[PDB]
Amino acid sequence: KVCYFTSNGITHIDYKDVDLLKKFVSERGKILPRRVTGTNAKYQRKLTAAIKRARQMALLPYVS
Amino acid sequence: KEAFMEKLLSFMKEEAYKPLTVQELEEMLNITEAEEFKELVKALVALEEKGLIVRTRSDRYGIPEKMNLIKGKISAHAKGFAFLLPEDTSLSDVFIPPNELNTAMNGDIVMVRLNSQSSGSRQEGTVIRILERAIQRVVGTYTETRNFGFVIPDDKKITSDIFIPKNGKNGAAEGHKVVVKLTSYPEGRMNAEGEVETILGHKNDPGIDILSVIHKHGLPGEFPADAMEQASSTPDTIDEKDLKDRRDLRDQVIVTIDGADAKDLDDAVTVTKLDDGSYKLGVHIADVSHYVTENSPIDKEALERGTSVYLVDRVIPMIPHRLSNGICSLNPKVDRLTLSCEMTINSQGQVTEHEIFQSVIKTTERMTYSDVNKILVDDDEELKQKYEPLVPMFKDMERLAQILRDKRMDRGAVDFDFKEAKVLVDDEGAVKDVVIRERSVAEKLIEEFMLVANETVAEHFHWMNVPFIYRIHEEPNAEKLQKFLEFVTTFGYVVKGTAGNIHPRALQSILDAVRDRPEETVISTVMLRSMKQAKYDPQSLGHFGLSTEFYTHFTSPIRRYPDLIVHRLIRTYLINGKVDEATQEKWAERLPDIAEHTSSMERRAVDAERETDDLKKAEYMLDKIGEEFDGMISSVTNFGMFVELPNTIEGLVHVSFMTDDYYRFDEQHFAMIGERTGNVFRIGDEITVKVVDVNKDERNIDFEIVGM
Amino acid sequence: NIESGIAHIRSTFNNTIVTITDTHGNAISWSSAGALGFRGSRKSTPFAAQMAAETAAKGSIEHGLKTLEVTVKGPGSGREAAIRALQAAGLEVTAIRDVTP
Amino acid sequence: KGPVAKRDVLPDPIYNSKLVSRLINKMMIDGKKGKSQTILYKSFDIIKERTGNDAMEVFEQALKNIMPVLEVKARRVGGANYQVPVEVRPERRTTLGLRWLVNYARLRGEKTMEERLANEILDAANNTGAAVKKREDTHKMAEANKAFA
RNA sequence: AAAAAAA
RNA sequence: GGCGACUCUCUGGUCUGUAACUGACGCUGAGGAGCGAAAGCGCGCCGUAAACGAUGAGUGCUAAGUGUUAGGGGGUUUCCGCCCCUUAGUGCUGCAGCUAACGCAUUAAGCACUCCGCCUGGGGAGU
Repeated sequence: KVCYFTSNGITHIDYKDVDLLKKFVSERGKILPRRVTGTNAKYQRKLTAAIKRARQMALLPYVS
Repeated sequence: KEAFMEKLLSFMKEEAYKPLTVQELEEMLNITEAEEFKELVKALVALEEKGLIVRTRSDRYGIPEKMNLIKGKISAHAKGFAFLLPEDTSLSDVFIPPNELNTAMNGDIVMVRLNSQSSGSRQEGTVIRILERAIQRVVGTYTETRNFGFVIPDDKKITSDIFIPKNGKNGAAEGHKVVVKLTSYPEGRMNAEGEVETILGHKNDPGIDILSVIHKHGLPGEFPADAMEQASSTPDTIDEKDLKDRRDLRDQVIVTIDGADAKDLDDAVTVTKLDDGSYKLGVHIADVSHYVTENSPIDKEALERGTSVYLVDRVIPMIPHRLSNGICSLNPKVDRLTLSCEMTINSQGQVTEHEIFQSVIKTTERMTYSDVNKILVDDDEELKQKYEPLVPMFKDMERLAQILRDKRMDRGAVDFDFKEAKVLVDDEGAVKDVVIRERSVAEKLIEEFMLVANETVAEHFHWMNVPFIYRIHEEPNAEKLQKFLEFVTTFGYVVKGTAGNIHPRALQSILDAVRDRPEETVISTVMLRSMKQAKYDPQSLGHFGLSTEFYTHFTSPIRRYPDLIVHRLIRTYLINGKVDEATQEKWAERLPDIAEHTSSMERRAVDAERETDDLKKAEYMLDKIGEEFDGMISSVTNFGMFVELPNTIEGLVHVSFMTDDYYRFDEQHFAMIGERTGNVFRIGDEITVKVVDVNKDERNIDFEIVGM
Repeated sequence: NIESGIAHIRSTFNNTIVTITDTHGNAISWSSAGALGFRGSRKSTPFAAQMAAETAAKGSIEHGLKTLEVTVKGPGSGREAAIRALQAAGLEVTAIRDVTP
Repeated sequence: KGPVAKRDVLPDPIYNSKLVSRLINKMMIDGKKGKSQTILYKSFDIIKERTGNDAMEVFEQALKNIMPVLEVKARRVGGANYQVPVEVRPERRTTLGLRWLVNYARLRGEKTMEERLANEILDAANNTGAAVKKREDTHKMAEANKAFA
């Protein structure tokens, strides 16, 4: 149960990197909770924003 | 309307009719218009109302009256009720109340009358007649009353104590585990009577626990005298005459890779990289068909066994230990006879050229699976230096494996990677530790090589068009898979395909998505419970779970009778050239009866192995009553939920320990939901449990929930 | 003659409806558990939803559909059956979407 | 709470059948077991003189035909009023066998009880008369409401 | 509970 | 009091670290001013609210154990890693002490000091 971002040393999540973000959403495309993905709280927020800015820009779906 | 109803009833009254769904009835009647389809549905409703047809709970229509019944096998329970498993597996189970069993026992083929009224969700029924009696022996614990004995059956599905008349005692004392042969069955209120056939010993003596398992399934004991005479007469070294017409390979670099504790080395391998970039793979299997000839003592016994069995403490072999650990064994640095499968394999893992032939080998080194992992994965410099001449081949094996694995998975083979237990005992048979059995790189390498050799042998003989034995795995049950597909849409996994025409790759798509999720273990486990078991047959029907069209077992004839036959058919058809009509008719008669038997001897090995494991897990947990462990809800039922630990030990949380709320089971979600609290325990949640009780005899571990 | 469509399934606790449309939401065909003559508890059941979808789908294949987006409404037991009735009728399911209000 | 043991009757001294004794005790009035011991031994001599068979061959055959297999039991859970088909326990089979045999034998038209009991046994053995009918009657009734249980 | 495959 | 889509513009406060500087420049604070529910009614006005963890504010001192949020240093660490000290906040247990008891317990209701609001039988009466 390790954080992706702490692990790989990633300090900035980018809403344009869709193929990363897709690791953290469900197949429906709901965001996955932090207790499932191992993510740090710190990153979960960042991640949460990114995905939201993605979704606005139709890079991810709101609902698959 | 009435003429259509008659026509449907007459169609269903044909002798060849099996119970069909509405869609199957639509297809069989060639109904193509939407209005004729409405006519069928109204007819099926009207006939079902009249009681002239019956809808089973698997949504299949059958004429009761030809039955008013269903033929099937009893699956008894320990509380006194049962289920009918129909012969037509597409039909649903029929619940049988304890009063309506009418002397039926577990495994009995019966006929059951269908009750018009059901008191619950499932269709009820009464046993009217017993066609075939399954149980003829019963193991148990003997007990001595004043003027008569009884025996308490270890199979708790036998709810009633077996009466022993005083002349049937045969020396059995209080607390002795005993075999008992049935003289009579239960009748009305009278129990089954018997006679003690065998005394095992006392129930507190070490090893009687397992021995009781061995007797419960009816597993083979010691070898017959004529087999042990044949085994004792078999030479311990190869005769020079046997080297005739065998390809000498003694100078090549060949190695066995097995477990550290394995003495029955079936397989030895080699990998040479060719100049074009393709790989040459030699698979060299122990030539058991030479030393165990057709219709010798050992052969008759090895047919009666069907397989070796691998219980916790001991191995019940298929063939004698003198043969299986001596001359057939591909022991290190000694001349051994083999039947080889040598394969040229290109840069996409396709076999371009193959040859199956008789050989003699001399194995360069006996490796282990732990040593081979240390050389490849851990990069261990001491072990490399020790095995310096083999290190280049071990890296050439690794790359070939990967190429064969990448092919397999692209063809759509289902990798069902689950955690299995290995129990560790002492010399007495008492349990030391339950650890995870990890599939490393060295095992998966050997796995892939064996697979391709088994694939290459099968394919060669299918095109030959001679009678042969195949290892088949049919398509899974369409109803069971329909229920599996539903279950995964709850977690959000959306599959492409229907339950009657799934390609294996679609199931692999699920198993890749769930990888490293909490849901994994259970969706994994629930898919499994939609799969059919693999069996042997004489027909090539393909293997679903390897997604191949041609497969047999060739690579272990020490410990599988079907493999030993594959070695005889190879010697018959390829080496000897006996492809005459009389040879073919002989084997074409015999293989359906071997295939059916050996299949049933495998399922009797598995059931028994598992039953020793579950016993020794339970033996493990007796000193852990009170202790708190993290786990994961493996299953949820109307009576509770099962929890798996991180050493794979399973235990129940009974609803009666869920004291914080009145829990209702939701069948669709797979969950226990509280009415008041709104707490929801689901399949796949992580929970902490405490050990409450452990019953070794029953093989029960009871848990209580400390927290989520 | 339109190929792509949406299969609007409403599964209530009483009933399963299935409308099949074009992409601009014009109604190709429909069916329902009640249209097939089921009544009461039967209309709720996933079997009735299955059969509803087939009747809706076989109406659509006459107009010449091939691919279906699915939109599900309501808490009923049909949606999982009724979707696999669309796959089994023949029509491929691109994506489903729960649009419960 | 725990099924009381039924009283262990002696075997009938001349037919060595605890069934035949149980008949005597069923026939006995006002503790006059003598009257009933006489009546049966008179009735079984009548059966043996007519048929030629042993009275035991006939009497056991008579009981087979009177003895019920399924019975109606009133169940009123909520509404219900369900006449639950209940299987007659083997002791209650003989009970109802001997009860009906005696009850209908007493109702017959023949002058003496020894003849009345003989004729009811002979009719029961031929799968006819009133006591066999009574078993049929409750089975017809149990078959009629068989959809409960 | 419940699959391959290995042993 | 509250404040949960995302983006952008403008703006407030907080914490950590080092001390470059300042050199007691602080604290509390009646009144007053501003903010401030459904409010209640014509956005304005209303101006009170269990607007009560029922616990003024500021500062210092006084066993522990454990969790989390944002940090700081060291340790090896490739990094991650885990390990440890330390800071601010937020939690659960638990001393000493305090309480009528319930409890509180370095987020004190403990031990001290400064300043403010407030209480003094119930009802009558928030008349």
